[PDB]
Amino acid sequence: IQTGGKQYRVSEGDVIRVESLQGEAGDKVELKALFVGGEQTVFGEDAGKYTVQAEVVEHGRGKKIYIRKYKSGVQYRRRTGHRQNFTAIKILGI
Amino acid sequence: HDLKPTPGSRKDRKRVGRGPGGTDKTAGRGHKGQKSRSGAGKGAFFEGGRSRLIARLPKRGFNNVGTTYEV
Amino acid sequence: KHPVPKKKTSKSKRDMRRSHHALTAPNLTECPQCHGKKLSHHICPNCGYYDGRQVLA
Amino acid sequence: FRNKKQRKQQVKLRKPGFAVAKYVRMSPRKVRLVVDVIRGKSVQDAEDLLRFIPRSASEPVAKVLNSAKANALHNDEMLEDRLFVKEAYVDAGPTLKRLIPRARGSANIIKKRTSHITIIVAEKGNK
Amino acid sequence: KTYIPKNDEQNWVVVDASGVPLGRLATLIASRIRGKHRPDFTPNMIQGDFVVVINAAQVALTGKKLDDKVYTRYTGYQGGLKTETAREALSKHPERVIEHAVFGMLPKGRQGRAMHTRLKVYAGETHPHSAQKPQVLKTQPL
Amino acid sequence: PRAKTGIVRRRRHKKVLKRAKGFWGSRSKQYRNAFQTLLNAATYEYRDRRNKKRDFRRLWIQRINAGARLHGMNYSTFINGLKRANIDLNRKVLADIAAREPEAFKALVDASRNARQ
RNA sequence: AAAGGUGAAAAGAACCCCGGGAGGGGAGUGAAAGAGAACCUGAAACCGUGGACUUACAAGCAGUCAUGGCACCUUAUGCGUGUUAUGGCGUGCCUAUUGAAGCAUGAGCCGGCGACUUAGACCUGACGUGCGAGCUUAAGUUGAAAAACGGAGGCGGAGC
RNA sequence: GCGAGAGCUAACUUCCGUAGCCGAGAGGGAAACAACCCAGACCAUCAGCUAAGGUCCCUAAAUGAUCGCUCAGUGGUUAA
RNA sequence: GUAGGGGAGCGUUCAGUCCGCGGAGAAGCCAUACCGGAAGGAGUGGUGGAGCCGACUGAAGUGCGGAUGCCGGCAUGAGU
Ligand SMILES: [Mg+2]
Ligand SMILES: [Mg+2]
Ligand SMILES: [Mg+2]
Ligand SMILES: [Mg+2]
Ligand SMILES: [Mg+2]
Ligand SMILES: [Mg+2]
Ligand SMILES: [Mg+2]
Ligand SMILES: [Mg+2]
Ligand SMILES: [Mg+2]
Ligand SMILES: [Mg+2]
Ligand SMILES: [Mg+2]
Ligand SMILES: [Mg+2]
Ligand SMILES: [Mg+2]
Ligand SMILES: [Mg+2]
Ligand SMILES: [Mg+2]
Ligand SMILES: [Mg+2]
Ligand SMILES: [Mg+2]
Ligand SMILES: [Mg+2]
Ligand SMILES: [Mg+2]
Ligand SMILES: [Mg+2]
Ligand SMILES: [Mg+2]
Ligand SMILES: [Mg+2]
Ligand SMILES: [Mg+2]
Ligand SMILES: [Mg+2]
Ligand SMILES: [Mg+2]
Ligand SMILES: [Mg+2]
Ligand SMILES: [Mg+2]
Ligand SMILES: [Mg+2]
Ligand SMILES: [Mg+2]
Ligand SMILES: [Mg+2]
Ligand SMILES: [Mg+2]
Ligand SMILES: [Mg+2]
Repeated sequence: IQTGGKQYRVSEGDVIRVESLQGEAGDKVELKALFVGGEQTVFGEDAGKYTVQAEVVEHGRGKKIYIRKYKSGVQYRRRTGHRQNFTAIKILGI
Repeated sequence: HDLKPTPGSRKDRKRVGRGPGGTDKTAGRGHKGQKSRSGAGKGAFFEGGRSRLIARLPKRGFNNVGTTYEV
Repeated sequence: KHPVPKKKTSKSKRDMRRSHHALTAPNLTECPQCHGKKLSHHICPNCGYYDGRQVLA
Repeated sequence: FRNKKQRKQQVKLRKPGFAVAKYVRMSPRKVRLVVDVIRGKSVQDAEDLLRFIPRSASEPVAKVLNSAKANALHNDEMLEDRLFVKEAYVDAGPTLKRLIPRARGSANIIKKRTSHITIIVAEKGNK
Repeated sequence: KTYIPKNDEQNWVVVDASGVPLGRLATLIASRIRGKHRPDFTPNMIQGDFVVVINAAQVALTGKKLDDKVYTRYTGYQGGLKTETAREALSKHPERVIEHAVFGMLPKGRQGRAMHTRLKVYAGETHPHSAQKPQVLKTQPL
Repeated sequence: PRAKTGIVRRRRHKKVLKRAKGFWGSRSKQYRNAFQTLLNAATYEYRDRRNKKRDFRRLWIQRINAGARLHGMNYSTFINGLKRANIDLNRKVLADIAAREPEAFKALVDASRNARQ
């Protein structure tokens, strides 16, 4: 159920933020499974045929974080800001 | 108030010290030295302790003014 | 010679030191006659009554 | 209401059960020591306990409990036979600094702490 | 995201230490105690099972060790560092060998200490915890 | 013209002291110790970001090892037969399967072993 | 040496209350007494009252990061906020150094003051500009809620 | 570390040469540990493969497989 | 990434100028989970009582944790 690195595990019908997928307010993106999000269970190429669909939900500048670094005795103190851009996705699994 | 200054026609000075940003500590000067010192006089022809090229060399001739001719 | 303290002490310890300095409350009773309040085994100070009268009102 | 100014116009501050020993010549912590026994107790109790606590700061403290009871009964129309010590505390005054000479040439700043002793009396009922 | 569980159960067993090397039973039990065999395993919870050891009297120690195996208990006091052979401690009070072993094999912070308690140590074939219905664990490497 | 600090310093300082809370003693209350405490705190934040990336990985791992062993498999052998049948699952997911989804872990096991021999 | 501030105006608080007092609680004045004469704001260290969550088998540069608990809901019901238990992890800062947690220097804490500047119509460069084989004034003069005049000298022009 | 000198084929020794490293270098390893072995950190991730180095428990990972050795706790500090 | 050179900027005052606010309330202060890559800067709520934000440009006594720094206040040691 993977998507730009991270695998995921969905049941049916939910949100999941991933990263900068293309399109805007309501495209229609689809991915090929590695695993059954529930019943009977099947895995791998035996389950790529079984796939999921998932409609877009939103574009996102996530929660703030800072990037600070320090090394003693040098005066090395670094201060930067950072937000990781994500996309919100509605699960519509086959 | 309309106006504006020519791009690059006024450079903002250097105020040394002030942060690690920045020119931390020292102020360009490094660590110790005779150079480190709030004090005049060094100066510019003072090589070494020593004796200088400047005074190591033959004094040739003298100095006459003369009539110099306009081209 | 001349021992001093090494480091300033904290609000925390310091107030753990004080943990006992807490005053104990005079355990009092009301004095069968004049009716103020007497200390057990002493004279009820208002009237002067230990069983009849002594020090005076 | 609307304006802060309007609220200022309309209401006024009433202080219910409160009185203040200001600028009293005694160190905070000492005086607290008396006062820790008054707090939250049947206000008359406080008048009694404060007759048999043998510390020096018994008396200014009691003086302020009659003031409170006074202000509470009169100025605030309260109920003597159910009045009590809702609050009690003390904080620092402007502490009074003078020099003491010492061995050899040295000198010393010796501080005569003052106290803002303060009690708030109130009505205590369970239901 | 990942699944942090809730500590129901409280599960009990009987390790029979009769004729087993110390270190081995030591790690078997240390592990059952720590919890590591619980796929819902969790590092700030003491999920682990309760271990009842019988016959700590009849443990196996490989020679010549019990005539070589020192135990050093320092006492604060000069000339404290007292000694004890493994056979000494074994005839004396054997559950304090087994205890001693299992206890080096469990974390030395607030947790581990507290975990110690999940150890019930005996000798012969008798325990008073028949009310805790312990599941007779075995001796394997799985 | 002269320009006192006037205001700026109190500003900087408060900034720190508002970062600086929950901190035990002086740390949360005096500037210098505060800002300071935060220098070190910086070190700990950075490293521990990547670090937690390690730690979680560890956690997932031990849970899977468990799982395997719960039947008769080693972690290494399970995961290897789950590389062999090419069942390219994240291991975070594998933990999830393992501890929240029983019979599924069962099957994935039987698979790995099959592909192993 | 440090010393400054009630209010628009003294209208400066008659008068009742606890106390010898000091001080306060009313009242009354005022727009405000959240200005009452220790009288503009009232930061921080620092001392206290109350409340939340916690803390008496525990080993600690006091943080971090992960999870559970409990609490709260005015940029705030989720990426939450406060607090906490358990875990992993973790050698204050500065300066000085071959090398600092260092048992090496400095410092009790918090405020506020505290240090790379100015001058010369000097030198030499980078950016820019205006005129450009040409470029330029100084002292002064006059006017001056403004500036203009001022070639005396300066720099370029040819080297050896 | 390799080359030599002064030393006592002493030194966390000193004076040259030479490579790398720290200095000005975090990250994993060597329990701990400027120099050593792996490796040069532009931010984010609850994603995957490896290096040195590891895989009984503490502490991630084979209490692995087969042919052996030592029984001395050698391993876990020296010699004629 | 240390000494160092370079690049772009954040904030403070005074000043010229414009946008403009303010007793239905200015600055300053106090709380907070918003925004900016960072210096920083906004929203609202409580304080206060008469002044001030913003843009562009100019000039600086222009940004402090250290100097056994200076002034002042308040802590420790101690109810000793
Ligand atoms: Mg360090
Ligand atoms: Mg610079
Ligand atoms: Mg220096
Ligand atoms: Mg030097
Ligand atoms: Mg009125
Ligand atoms: Mg004398
Ligand atoms: Mg990694
Ligand atoms: Mg009076
Ligand atoms: Mg409390
Ligand atoms: Mg214990
Ligand atoms: Mg406890
Ligand atoms: Mg410094
Ligand atoms: Mg030295
Ligand atoms: Mg020390
Ligand atoms: Mg020191
Ligand atoms: Mg020295
Ligand atoms: Mg030019
Ligand atoms: Mg030397
Ligand atoms: Mg150096
Ligand atoms: Mg390193
Ligand atoms: Mg290292
Ligand atoms: Mg290490
Ligand atoms: Mg070394
Ligand atoms: Mg290898
Ligand atoms: Mg393991
Ligand atoms: Mg202006
Ligand atoms: Mg102003
Ligand atoms: Mg200072
Ligand atoms: Mg000293
Ligand atoms: Mg005493
Ligand atoms: Mg003493
Ligand atoms: Mg004594």
